[PDB]
Amino acid sequence: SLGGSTGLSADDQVVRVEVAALSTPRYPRIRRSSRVFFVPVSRLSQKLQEIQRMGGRVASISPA
Amino acid sequence: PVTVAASRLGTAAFDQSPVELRANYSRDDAQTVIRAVYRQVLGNDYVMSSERLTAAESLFTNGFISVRDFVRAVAQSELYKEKFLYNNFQTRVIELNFKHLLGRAPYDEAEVIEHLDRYQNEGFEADINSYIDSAEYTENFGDNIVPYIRSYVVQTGHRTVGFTRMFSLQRGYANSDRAQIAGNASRLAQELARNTTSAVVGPSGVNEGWAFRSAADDYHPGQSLGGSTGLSADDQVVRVEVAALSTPRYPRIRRSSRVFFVPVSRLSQKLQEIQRMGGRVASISPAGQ
Amino acid sequence: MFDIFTRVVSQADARGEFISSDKLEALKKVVAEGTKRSDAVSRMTNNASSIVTNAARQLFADQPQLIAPGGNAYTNRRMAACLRDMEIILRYVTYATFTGDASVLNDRCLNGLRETYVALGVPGASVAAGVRAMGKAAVAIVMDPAGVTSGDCSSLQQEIELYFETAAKAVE
Amino acid sequence: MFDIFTRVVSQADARGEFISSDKLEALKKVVAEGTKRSDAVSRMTNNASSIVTNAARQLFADQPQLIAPGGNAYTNRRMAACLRDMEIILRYVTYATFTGDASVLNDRCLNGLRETYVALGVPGASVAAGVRAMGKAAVAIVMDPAGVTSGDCSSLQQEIELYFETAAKAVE
Amino acid sequence: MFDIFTRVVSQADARGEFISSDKLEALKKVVAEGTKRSDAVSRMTNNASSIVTNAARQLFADQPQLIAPGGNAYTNRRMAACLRDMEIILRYVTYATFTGDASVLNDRCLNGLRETYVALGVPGASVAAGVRAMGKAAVAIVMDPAGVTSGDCSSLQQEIELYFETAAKAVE
Amino acid sequence: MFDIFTRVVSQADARGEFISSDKLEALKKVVAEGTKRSDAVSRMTNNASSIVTNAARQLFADQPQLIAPGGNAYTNRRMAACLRDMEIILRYVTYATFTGDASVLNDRCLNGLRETYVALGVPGASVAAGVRAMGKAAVAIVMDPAGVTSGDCSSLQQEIELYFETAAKAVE
Amino acid sequence: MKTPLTEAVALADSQGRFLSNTELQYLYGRLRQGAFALEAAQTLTAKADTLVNGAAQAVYSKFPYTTSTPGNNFAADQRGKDKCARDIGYYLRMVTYCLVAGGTGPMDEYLIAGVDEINRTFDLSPSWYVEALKHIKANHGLTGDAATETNNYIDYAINALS
Amino acid sequence: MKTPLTEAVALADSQGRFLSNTELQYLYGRLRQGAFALEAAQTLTAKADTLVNGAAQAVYSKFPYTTSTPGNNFAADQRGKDKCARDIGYYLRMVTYCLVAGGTGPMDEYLIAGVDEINRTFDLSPSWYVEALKHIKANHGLTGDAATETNNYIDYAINALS
Amino acid sequence: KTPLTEAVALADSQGRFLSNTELQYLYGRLRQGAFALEAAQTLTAKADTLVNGAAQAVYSKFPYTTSTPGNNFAADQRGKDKCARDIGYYLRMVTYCLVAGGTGPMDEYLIAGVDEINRTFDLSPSWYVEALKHIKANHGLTGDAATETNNYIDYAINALS
Ligand SMILES: CCC1=C(C)/C(=C/C2=NC(=C\c3[nH]c(/C=C4\NC(=O)[C@H](C)[C@H]4CC)c(C)c3CCC(=O)O)/C(CCC(=O)O)=C2C)NC1=O
Ligand SMILES: CCC1=C(C)/C(=C/C2=NC(=C\c3[nH]c(/C=C4\NC(=O)[C@H](C)[C@H]4CC)c(C)c3CCC(=O)O)/C(CCC(=O)O)=C2C)NC1=O
Ligand SMILES: CCC1=C(C)/C(=C/C2=NC(=C\c3[nH]c(/C=C4\NC(=O)[C@H](C)[C@H]4CC)c(C)c3CCC(=O)O)/C(CCC(=O)O)=C2C)NC1=O
Ligand SMILES: CCC1=C(C)/C(=C/C2=NC(=C\c3[nH]c(/C=C4\NC(=O)[C@H](C)[C@H]4CC)c(C)c3CCC(=O)O)/C(CCC(=O)O)=C2C)NC1=O
Ligand SMILES: CCC1=C(C)/C(=C/C2=NC(=C\c3[nH]c(/C=C4\NC(=O)[C@H](C)[C@H]4CC)c(C)c3CCC(=O)O)/C(CCC(=O)O)=C2C)NC1=O
Ligand SMILES: CCC1=C(C)/C(=C/C2=NC(=C\c3[nH]c(/C=C4\NC(=O)[C@H](C)[C@H]4CC)c(C)c3CCC(=O)O)/C(CCC(=O)O)=C2C)NC1=O
Ligand SMILES: CCC1=C(C)/C(=C/C2=NC(=C\c3[nH]c(/C=C4\NC(=O)[C@H](C)[C@H]4CC)c(C)c3CCC(=O)O)/C(CCC(=O)O)=C2C)NC1=O
Ligand SMILES: CCC1=C(C)/C(=C/C2=NC(=C\c3[nH]c(/C=C4\NC(=O)[C@H](C)[C@H]4CC)c(C)c3CCC(=O)O)/C(CCC(=O)O)=C2C)NC1=O
Ligand SMILES: CCC1=C(C)/C(=C/C2=NC(=C\c3[nH]c(/C=C4\NC(=O)[C@H](C)[C@H]4CC)c(C)c3CCC(=O)O)/C(CCC(=O)O)=C2C)NC1=O
Ligand SMILES: CCC1=C(C)/C(=C/C2=NC(=C\c3[nH]c(/C=C4\NC(=O)[C@H](C)[C@H]4CC)c(C)c3CCC(=O)O)/C(CCC(=O)O)=C2C)NC1=O
Ligand SMILES: CCC1=C(C)/C(=C/C2=NC(=C\c3[nH]c(/C=C4\NC(=O)[C@H](C)[C@H]4CC)c(C)c3CCC(=O)O)/C(CCC(=O)O)=C2C)NC1=O
Repeated sequence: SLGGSTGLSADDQVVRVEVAALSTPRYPRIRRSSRVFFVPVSRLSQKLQEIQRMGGRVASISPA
Repeated sequence: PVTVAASRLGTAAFDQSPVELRANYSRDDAQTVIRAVYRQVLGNDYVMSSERLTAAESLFTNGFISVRDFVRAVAQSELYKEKFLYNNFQTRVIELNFKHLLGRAPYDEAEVIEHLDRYQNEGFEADINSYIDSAEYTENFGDNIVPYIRSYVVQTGHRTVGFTRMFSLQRGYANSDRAQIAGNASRLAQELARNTTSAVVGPSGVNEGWAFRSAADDYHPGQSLGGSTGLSADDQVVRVEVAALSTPRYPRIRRSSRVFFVPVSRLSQKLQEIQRMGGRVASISPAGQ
Repeated sequence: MFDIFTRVVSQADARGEFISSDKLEALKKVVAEGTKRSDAVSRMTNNASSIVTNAARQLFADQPQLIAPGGNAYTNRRMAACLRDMEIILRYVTYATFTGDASVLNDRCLNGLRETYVALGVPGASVAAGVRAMGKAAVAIVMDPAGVTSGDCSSLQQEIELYFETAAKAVE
Repeated sequence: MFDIFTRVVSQADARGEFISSDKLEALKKVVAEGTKRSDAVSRMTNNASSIVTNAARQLFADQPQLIAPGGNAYTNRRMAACLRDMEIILRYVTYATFTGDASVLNDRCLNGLRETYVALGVPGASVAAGVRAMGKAAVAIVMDPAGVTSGDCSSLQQEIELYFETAAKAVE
Repeated sequence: MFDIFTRVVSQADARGEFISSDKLEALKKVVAEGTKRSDAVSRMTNNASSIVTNAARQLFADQPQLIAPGGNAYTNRRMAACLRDMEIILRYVTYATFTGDASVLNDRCLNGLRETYVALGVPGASVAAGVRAMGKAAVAIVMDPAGVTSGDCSSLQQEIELYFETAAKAVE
Repeated sequence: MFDIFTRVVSQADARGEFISSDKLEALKKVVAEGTKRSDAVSRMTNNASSIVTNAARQLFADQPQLIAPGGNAYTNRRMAACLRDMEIILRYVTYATFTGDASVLNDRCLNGLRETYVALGVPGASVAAGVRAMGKAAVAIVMDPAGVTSGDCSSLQQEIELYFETAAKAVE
Repeated sequence: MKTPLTEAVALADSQGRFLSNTELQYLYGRLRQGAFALEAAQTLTAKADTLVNGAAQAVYSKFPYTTSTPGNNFAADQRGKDKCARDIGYYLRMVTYCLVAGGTGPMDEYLIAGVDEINRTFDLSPSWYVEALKHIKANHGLTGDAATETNNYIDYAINALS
Repeated sequence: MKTPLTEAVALADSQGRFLSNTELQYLYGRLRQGAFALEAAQTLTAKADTLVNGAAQAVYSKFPYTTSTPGNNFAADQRGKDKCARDIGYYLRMVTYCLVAGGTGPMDEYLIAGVDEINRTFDLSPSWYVEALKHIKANHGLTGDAATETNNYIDYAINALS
Repeated sequence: KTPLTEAVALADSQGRFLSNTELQYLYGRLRQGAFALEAAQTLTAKADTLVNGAAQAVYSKFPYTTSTPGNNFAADQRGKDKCARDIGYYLRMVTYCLVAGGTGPMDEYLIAGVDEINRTFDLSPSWYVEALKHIKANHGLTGDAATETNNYIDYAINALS
């Protein structure tokens, strides 16, 4: 995770959640199922609730 | 998607399909999406290179950071605070964040408590996060698409209100969002708590009565109480709004823009009188009966 | 948002006193006829889409200038937009008669129906006549029982008639 | 946004000439009393929350119709909203006396205070009386020294008095 | 958005009949002169940026109060904003003469040019005089042929003259 | 993020005891030399952009394959990208020597410098040699006094030398 | 505004569908609740004055110090006793509205939104109203489905209160 | 979190600019604060045991009932007294870190983030720690700029606590 | 860029009251101003000789701008007037930048689009660079005020190039 907290603009550390198996979750109409995201602990709860509400299974979580 | 008098409402410029960031975008395609993000989140405000934030932008051009997180990055930026959080009123800042990030006008007073309450409890940095981390956000454009105005389509979940409140929010295409007629004041915050909507006006030239703004002191409701019992005419009544009244002069006219309520039978004669004052008509909507 | 129970609650909170006994008897009458609210909402939601097509049928037999080119309902896109408008109007009527309070229909249609219709150039007269004919057809399918156990339904008839006239004077 | 230094800069740029010497002497006086700006801002930010509770205390001893049911400050949610309004009003007063210019308070409260208060139905009279009592208590805690080295503070007293009257005629 | 072909299509759809033969002869004339549309758009897009600097040159030789401090075009940021405004105005003129219809320029500049210029405090007189001088220079570079095969170009001259007067009475 | 004061705080919180007296004497030494931190940061931020051009100068005199077509720094866009990389690297060096802790530079460059440089195909050798030459030039402009009151600066020299070697073994 | 009819309407609004049969079952459940909830609200309104009076006296005996020490939250003199009894009467009236509305919405909107915040800024203790609600749920003395539905609302207020 | 050097760095990061002279003045102000803040933290660490001991005894005499009634928040037996004295020692140590860091950041991160929430779910009262901090700010007995800077931190903790 | 207003913008973004960090920020601003005002005074005293020597030094620094007839260059006397107006503008921005305590007057009034107008007018920023070098050589001050002004001047140089 380049910059650590610069582009994320929250000083707190980055959790780097990787999600797989996403299929017609909502309207975003995403191109592939498995993607890797960079989230900080300040919004990690929101994105995790979003990931599970979409229909995705997180495959790995590794602090970068 | 209007297509009848689309010229008149100014939403003809927002006709195009939204921009989509591909899985492996080129550098030029990156720059187009960056220009779209700058134009939408800052409301067609042009940017100087000293305020370009090229460092946060390069991280987006890599692809390690998503488009939606770039939207977060420009709203987290200090220039957005200086252009929008700082000069405007905080309720007006909430109003602007509804256009900039969600892409639509607020629907009620409950959203303006939730974001004011949130501002006092946790800060602007957290408030912006609450706009972007929303189901209403993530449905319409999850990660890849730029924010864009969705209010002109019903989108299965619009209340009626946001269509007409959006035209109070944005004017035209050429108009820069920092720079409007009212300036510092918030148009919608008067409208929200009374739960009322003003008449839709289009932007200038195409319509020449654009100058009309409802007075803050005088509400002037649309219906005017009884299909004109008091005006004493048998026919239905329309609301009429005039933009300027400059021919009449200072001792005759205290305020250029006023609202008249007329029956249709006397409509022609009052319109002729307005044209004799050199006044150009903003809006005319059916009022009562 | 506002239900008739919550209507009584908001009145009793604006007064700030406990609820009167006779109002509670009125609510006992309401929960006694809640099955008839269910009967009516089920009946007209069963036939709702055909009611929308029949309302557009009478509207387009009545006013051929809408189908005529240059008319507001002329184009295929605008025709689908028309059927969208009527369908969501009948949907909010079903919402209101399910809740029992017109506040849902008012607070989610009264605000911008007239506004969109004067801003677009939509003739509000055709929507008013169409929602009137749609309301007549809705009362026609609700009131007559087809294999349904008999009862009086005049209060419900008054209720959906009031809901459709609020829609009609909403669009005008 | 606008500081008194930036106020002088904006005047000198609107004129487009260099700054006058006597205005620079006034700024020398300002930086001579900047420690007293620090003294006052520190003193009233030390006691700010208790000042908010005492202002709400005198307001709710004065006007019991607000606590009374149907009143605007009646409900628990609206009561927390009241204390929110007073706290952020005193916060912007502290911002203005820290900056030295009323432009922060004006440009971030004058615009929509009256607007929200007429749109919601908030009685502006109670907020005006409350910010007046809060300003009196703020001058009371600022002016009296408790173990503080002595000096004159009449200019600061005038400054926060002006800030609270701008707040009072902001809400009215 | 609207091209002159699509203009004819929208007229023929509002009438709802097939297109008249003489209108199709007019379109045959249009496609006969499409190479001259190409000639003109290429010529003035070749010289466009120098035209913008020369227009700002005559404007700033004419009105020195804009360069003068306190003027609206005084600051470096506002000066770049001025050149931005003129460049995108000439850009939409090139869009309109490429399309052949003024609808692009109208629907993307007429709406908020006057609006931004009265809201900011921009003197619309200077932009009107500047777009007039820019239009004169544009006709000057378009009409004269430099190694170009000869022909008549009066209709194109009328077209860009009309486009620049619509811009001039847009900003006023 | 982490300052040397906050470094001492985080050590004393991980131990969970109060801070030792000798560590506080070290912090007294630090605040005694804070003006020399100011001297150095001001000096090299005065000359920073010319240092970036001179570092690119020695790099492009050294390795002409980068300018050569097919090279990684060949194109104008990639050349501006190179100067961007060096400028923000020197910027984070200035951040680190202003804070006094390398945690800012580490946590905002160590993570993805090597990663981007192997993922793009960027030769990390040239950036390592360039940041080494840039660090030598930075020590050269920091250490020599030009009209500056004299003093010892060996600890600062060691500090920025360590910062540039952490950058050099960051990119490798 | 937690009302199962309105929550069903909000759900079908978010889906954008017409009325489904799930909503018909939702209406059936609301009628089933109300068919005893109205009579329970009736006997609660009959008992309410004795309930709040015994609850205030029981909280005063539950902690003697709020009667004892002169303070601003505590009931040293009689005006604090009046404000205290006003608060428990407010609580029980919210319970009755919560019962008659079929959901926790009157409770939620009118108490639960900022109760701990005003308890923080006024230095109140929520445990006072906790033991007050415990005395109320011990004192109403009802049986049946209505009794435990009211008890469910009361311990919901207790759980959200603490 | 809240260090004026790091807040300046976060500001210049958000602007994307190099170091400006505003940051040089910010560093000057931080050195001016630290030049007495370090000695104040020294004498606080010297006094700390007597401070927390007198503060615990003063809070116990301030409310006799927490010693009196058997409860889970209160110090009926000696383990609650130990947890109580641990809490005030935690408070004073946060004050020392808050002083030595030059800002409210150690206080903010380590106390202020969820103090009222654990006071809610454990049924504690913040006024106990309020009057404890009042006894500490009465007991440290210092003079000068360092004394009032520490007092400013203490009443900041009081205001955010209540 | 004013450290008081930057502190206010920070506490606005946090949503907190005034902290003691802001009190230290005010202390630093007073410490800067206590010589910045006198430095702006002597700069305003010296300003005409400064811009005159700077214009003449740039004219001797590049003879060709006097030589060739061009639109950016000072062939005739009107270009000399516009050139001297530009350096006087620069030095006045320096004085405002000094008296404001930060780079904000410089930033807003010059740095936002200087390279863009230099691009579209075909100016060269190095002219104003060597002009500012002559100014920072010519003001002849000593002390904290001198180097604070010199810091502002080389900030303008670095952002200019
Ligand atoms: C949830 C509450 C709600 C309602 C009711 C609503 C109505 C609504 N009706 C619309 C259009 C429309 N409504 C009509 C209506 C008609 N056609 C006619 O000529 C007749 C007079 C009438 C036939 C029924 C037509 C033609 C349009 C499209 C107008 C256009 O293309 O500009 C539009 C413009 C957006 C679009 O193009 O789809 C909205 C937002 N929006 C809402 O959010
Ligand atoms: C695509 C259609 C379109 C147009 C045309 C457009 C114009 C536009 N011109 C603007 C400003 C401007 N326009 C001028 C114009 C002038 N300077 C003068 O004094 C002269 C009278 C005139 C010289 C040509 C100036 C100075 C500004 C900046 C105003 C300010 O700083 O507030 C702004 C304000 C935003 C900014 O700061 O850049 C917009 C949005 N926007 C659009 O979206
Ligand atoms: C959606 C799946 C579903 C349906 C249909 C349903 C229907 C339903 N309608 C009922 C009663 C009734 N429903 C009606 C309503 C009507 N009768 C008329 O004559 C009018 C035409 C019409 C009103 C528009 C009446 C009159 C009664 C019996 C007495 C009364 O409660 O008013 C009852 C009570 C006992 C019974 O008659 O079976 C049920 C269960 N419950 C369900 O779960
Ligand atoms: C940063 C500048 C700023 C200010 C000042 C501001 C005020 C503000 N005060 C509000 C409400 C309020 N203000 C009060 C005020 C009072 N209660 C009374 O009855 C008295 C007359 C007065 C006691 C002090 C009340 C009760 C509400 C809630 C109104 C409602 O529930 O509709 C609201 C409505 C949102 C909400 O529900 O929280 C805003 C936006 N907003 C801002 O962005
Ligand atoms: C926030 C942590 C902090 C504090 C408190 C602080 C205070 C402070 N107040 C001061 C001076 C002063 N402050 C005052 C202000 C006042 N005296 C009065 O009698 C009035 C009641 C009150 C004004 C409301 C006066 C009169 C002086 C000395 C002469 C003067 O500068 O006016 C001085 C200058 C020398 C000194 O007296 O110590 C300091 C350092 N600096 C800090 O960093
Ligand atoms: C962009 C790269 C490009 C260019 C330049 C281009 C030019 C072009 N201009 C043409 C004709 C022409 N173009 C003109 C236009 C003009 N002559 C005048 O005297 C006026 C000054 C001027 C109009 C402003 C005329 C008069 C003709 C020939 C007859 C006619 O079609 O009107 C033709 C037709 C045959 C020819 O003359 O070569 C071409 C191909 N095609 C291209 O792909
Ligand atoms: C804040 C911390 C941070 C750093 C340091 C950073 C570096 C960074 N350097 C990059 C590219 C680059 N870096 C170089 C570097 C060089 N040219 C060479 O050949 C030499 C070996 C070296 C000269 C110095 C080049 C050429 C590119 C462009 C690579 C490309 O076009 O794919 C890119 C790819 C994005 C772009 O195209 O601009 C990133 C993200 N990003 C960050 O967020
Ligand atoms: C940014 C605007 C600004 C500047 C420049 C500034 C400088 C500054 N450098 C100083 C001291 C000093 N600065 C240095 C640093 C150095 N001397 C050397 O010989 C080395 C070459 C260099 C270290 C790289 C030394 C040695 C002292 C005096 C003794 C000491 O504190 O170490 C002092 C203390 C008293 C004085 O000498 O004036 C100031 C005020 N303050 C400011 O606000
Ligand atoms: C509809 C739901 C609802 C509730 C429950 C509510 C409570 C409520 N209780 C309050 C105060 C108070 N509450 C008490 C209560 C007590 N002290 C005691 O001795 C007793 C243990 C306790 C009785 C419960 C006291 C003494 C005050 C005033 C605090 C003081 O005087 O400063 C206040 C602050 C305004 C005021 O009275 O003066 C509110 C808003 N408001 C609401 O809208
Ligand atoms: C670094 C800052 C920091 C603080 C201050 C802190 C406090 C803290 N105090 C706690 C409990 C507690 N706190 C008390 C305290 C008291 N009861 C009394 O008699 C006294 C009036 C009061 C002494 C202050 C008691 C008795 C418990 C345990 C509650 C119980 O036993 O169930 C707990 C719950 C975990 C536990 O001890 O068993 C925390 C987290 N934690 C932190 O990280
Ligand atoms: C407050 C800060 C500020 C500055 C500095 C500023 C500069 C500035 N210099 C300009 C032009 C110019 N600048 C020059 C300058 C030069 N040619 C020479 O011989 C010399 C080397 C150089 C003297 C520096 C010339 C000759 C022009 C007019 C270009 C031409 O005549 O076409 C223009 C274009 C408008 C005009 O004068 O006619 C601006 C905006 N504006 C500002 O708002």
